[PDB]
Amino acid sequence: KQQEVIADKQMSVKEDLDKVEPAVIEAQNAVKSIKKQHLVEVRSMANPPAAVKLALESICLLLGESTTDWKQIRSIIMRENFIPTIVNFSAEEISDAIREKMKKNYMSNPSYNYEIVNRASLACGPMVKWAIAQLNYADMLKRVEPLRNELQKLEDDAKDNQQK
Amino acid sequence: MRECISIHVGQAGVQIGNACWELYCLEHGIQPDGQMPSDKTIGGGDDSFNTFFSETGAGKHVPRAVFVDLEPTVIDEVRTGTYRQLFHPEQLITGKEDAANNYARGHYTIGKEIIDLVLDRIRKLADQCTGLQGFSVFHSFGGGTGSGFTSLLMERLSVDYGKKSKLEFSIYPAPQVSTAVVEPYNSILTTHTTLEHSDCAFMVDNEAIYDICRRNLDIERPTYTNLNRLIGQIVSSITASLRFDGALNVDLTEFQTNLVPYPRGHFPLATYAPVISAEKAYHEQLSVAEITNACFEPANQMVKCDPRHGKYMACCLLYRGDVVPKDVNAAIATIKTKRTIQFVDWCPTGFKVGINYEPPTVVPGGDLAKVQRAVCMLSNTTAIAEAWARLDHKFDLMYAKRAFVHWYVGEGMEEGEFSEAREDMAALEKDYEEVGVDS
Amino acid sequence: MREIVHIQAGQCGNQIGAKFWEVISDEHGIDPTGSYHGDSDLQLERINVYYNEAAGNKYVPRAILVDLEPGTMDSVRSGPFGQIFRPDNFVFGQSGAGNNWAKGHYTEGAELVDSVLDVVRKESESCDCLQGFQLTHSLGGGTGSGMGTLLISKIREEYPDRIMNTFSVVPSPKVSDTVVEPYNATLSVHQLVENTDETYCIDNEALYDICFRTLKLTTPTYGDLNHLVSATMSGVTTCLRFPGQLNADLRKLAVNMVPFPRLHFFMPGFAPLTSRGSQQYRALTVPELTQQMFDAKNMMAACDPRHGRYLTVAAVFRGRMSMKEVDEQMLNVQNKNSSYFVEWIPNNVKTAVCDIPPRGLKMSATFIGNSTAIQELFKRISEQFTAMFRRKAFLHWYTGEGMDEMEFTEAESNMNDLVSEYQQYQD
Repeated sequence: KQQEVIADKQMSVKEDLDKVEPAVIEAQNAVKSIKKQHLVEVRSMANPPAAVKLALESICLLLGESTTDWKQIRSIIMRENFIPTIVNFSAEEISDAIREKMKKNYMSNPSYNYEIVNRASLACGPMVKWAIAQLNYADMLKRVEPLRNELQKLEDDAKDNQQK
Repeated sequence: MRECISIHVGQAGVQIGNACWELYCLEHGIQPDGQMPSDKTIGGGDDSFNTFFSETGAGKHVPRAVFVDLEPTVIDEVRTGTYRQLFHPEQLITGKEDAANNYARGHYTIGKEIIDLVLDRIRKLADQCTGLQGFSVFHSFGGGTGSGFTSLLMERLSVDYGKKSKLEFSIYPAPQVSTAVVEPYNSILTTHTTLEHSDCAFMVDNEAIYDICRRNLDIERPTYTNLNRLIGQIVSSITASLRFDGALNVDLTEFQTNLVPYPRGHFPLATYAPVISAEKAYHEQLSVAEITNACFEPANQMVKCDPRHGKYMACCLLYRGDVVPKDVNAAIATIKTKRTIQFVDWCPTGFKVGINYEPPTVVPGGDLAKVQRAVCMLSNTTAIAEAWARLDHKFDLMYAKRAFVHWYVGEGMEEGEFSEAREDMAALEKDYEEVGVDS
Repeated sequence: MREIVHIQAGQCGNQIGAKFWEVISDEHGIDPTGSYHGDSDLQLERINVYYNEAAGNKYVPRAILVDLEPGTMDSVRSGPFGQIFRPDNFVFGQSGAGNNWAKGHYTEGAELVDSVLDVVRKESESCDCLQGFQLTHSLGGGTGSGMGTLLISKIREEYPDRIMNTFSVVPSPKVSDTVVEPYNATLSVHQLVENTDETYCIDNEALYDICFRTLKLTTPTYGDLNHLVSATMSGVTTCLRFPGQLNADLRKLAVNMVPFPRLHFFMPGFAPLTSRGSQQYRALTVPELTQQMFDAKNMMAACDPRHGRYLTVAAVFRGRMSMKEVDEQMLNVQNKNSSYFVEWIPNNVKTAVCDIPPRGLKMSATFIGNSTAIQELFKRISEQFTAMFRRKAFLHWYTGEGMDEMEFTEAESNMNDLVSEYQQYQD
């Protein structure tokens, strides 16, 4: 029967996404439920600890901005459209050479480990936790993408063979 | 031989340093510029022409200390009146403030901006370390420059120039005694830095002197200016006795090695005898037993470990002024043979003492005056678990009710560092507890 | 030097800056004619707090003299202390005191803000010693409210790195019922706290209370009540720039005003006085000073925060005294209040003192207290709304000026969160 392949492939894409997806949901909820003092805590610093800088450049580069500059990256969390951008994030639109450059700079890096960053600043904590989950979710979504598109081709064939 | 270079950082450390300078200047009779009329009078140093002639001399007079301050008022004060040729205008230093009561502020925020110009004077001061001996640094330890700038300099002194002895004179209340619940938070890291990088600290409790200044000395209007004047008298009674005249004239090294006989610095609380209302209004000359007894008056001995307790390793009394040998040996033997006081059971010896024999010749004016008999005291207790235990306790007494580490990290420092340093103070408690019950 | 430029917005906001001018100038040695009268140390340095020096020792404003309309400008220039220097330092154009909040934010504010913002733009980057901006703001018509919220927003977008102090002259915060104001006012307040760094709030009717009782005057003139505030203001700004080891600057003042930072309101009160401006005795000693700090009936802003929790106190003194006596008298009055400042921190008062006395005064001081436990105000604006939120015949006026319904929804949300916040801080 026809659904056998469609079902298999669909479950296959979901088994991959479920490993990373409760983390993304937990992580968006982390960023939403911050008190307004912990944006001032990460912002105020003149000379930041280096892990703070690395987590604030990480999220800024992921999220929307081309700025490495401590003066420009720290204010982005006080934009009125920060949570609108994160709620209406498209992780698909992020381009493939660029993704692998982000994992090289931040993911692989020694001082971007979650324990080393929360040690430095728990107020960086929520922001690093989204940056990790998201950048990992774009990586797993793009990785299941060749089989996700073959699914939407099979679904289209499966409807058309049904209307025949 | 003579004394040695002195570094004055912070506003307390400059006014203490000016008070001490006036003491050296006043006994000397030094002229403001010149050209000086005596053959020759001792006071800073054993020449007095061309003035200061402080071991360092010549040109436009090369100074024997460095003052660094926020306001031109002190440079105006020296440039207009006396001390004017006793310093050089380019090493009389004056800047600005922007202030924070935060560790991260002196360590980073102003600390990376003002460093290279003052560094260049530190590097030259370490090149010309007159008197040979070491660095006398007058602190500046409790605030944001006190906590931050001192922690950065202490390491930088120690790693580059650790062969030199570093003497630090500190004004700071014993933990929890202060009304401020948030005062330990900036001080926790410096307290931790001190563990590695401070072999030698002489500590005054500003709260203990405030109580002495108001009640023993019976001063109607205490202010900062008058307190720092009184702690200059301490610094002078110690230092000005051991410079080169009628004394044992014990070296910096010789003292340090008696203070610190085993790992980790042995910092004592300082006290001072003639901070008494009778003395200020002028009274008897006194015998060495009586100056002792004045020093062992209520409020003048510490109540920290409980007055007779805490298991003293030693007390060291520094007898300035003319002295009789019978009188001094009985002066330290009587307390021991009374045996009110508590010592460690392995070592009830207490042979630690300074006996010197020059009188103060200073003129009437201040709270010091011309005398025959003086003393200063350094008290060492083993059972100091109580200090560490209060630092540990007081940080959490805010912290458990509501978290308050935010601002000390908002000025640019790591979060976990604060509480790890706190955890250290908590493990220190039991190390100084066990030696406090001795063996 | 400090060189502070004072921006002055709306009719009482200028009136209070006017009344400051004439006190600060006399104090710091600058004549009505703009000529010298000093020969005292602050009548020599300190004096560049608001002024600059030229022309054989005649003094040019760093805080330039500005209004909107010519006859009101004429009053600033007639002085006594506006007559100082050559015409490039007098500025004017447009008018204000318009109507309708939604119209004032959009159509009328668009024209007004352009003429005003362009003044500041040239001035801002031409003052290289600027240690900060001083802002005296009031609520007059649609211009002082809705135009004004745009203004603060527009100016803080141009200068987020420049230090700002907002003193707000406010008619007594929300007393007696309102019609369609409550959405408009919580939208204004929601714009206030995202566009404001440091907020001091002055209440007219606390002035009237102190006028009838302390001052013993039965005509409560508001020019005189501003002239009293100015004298006290002078007392603050000048003191922190004298010697004295308890005085303090920038980040040490800042952390103290908000120990937990989400913006909070800051409340003026009075120190030594049993009178000012009348009566032979007007008071000067350490119990007299403290007495009014540990009362409740001098402080600004009708919202009663002190019953819920007393919260942190900034005190600033000028005059000779025993540093130790004040600290013994402070141990007294802080254990009348106990741990009722907040649970978390027992004792919660920090002082700043100088030895050198004020103009003809022997000793004086100020109290600046702190916002906790003020949900009653945010519940009272919602409660005064209900009858007219049901009957609703006048919010069409507002929405038809360009204002969307959803910004009002969000605003009521923010008012509800502010009720929350104060209630949380009380616990």
